[PDB]
Amino acid sequence: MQYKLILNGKTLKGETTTEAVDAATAEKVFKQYANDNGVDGEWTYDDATKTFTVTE
Repeated sequence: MQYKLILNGKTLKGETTTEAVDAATAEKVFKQYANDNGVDGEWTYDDATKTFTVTE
């Protein structure tokens, strides 16, 4: 339920978490957060530790 987002962007680097009951919901939340902060590039997902990595 606790999903982690790794931000590796040119102007924003770090991690942020959300407690979402669904991975697509979690992705949606992270997409909104990253987009709101102007972060894109590439997106990867690992379910082993439930981590979304967004690389810019």
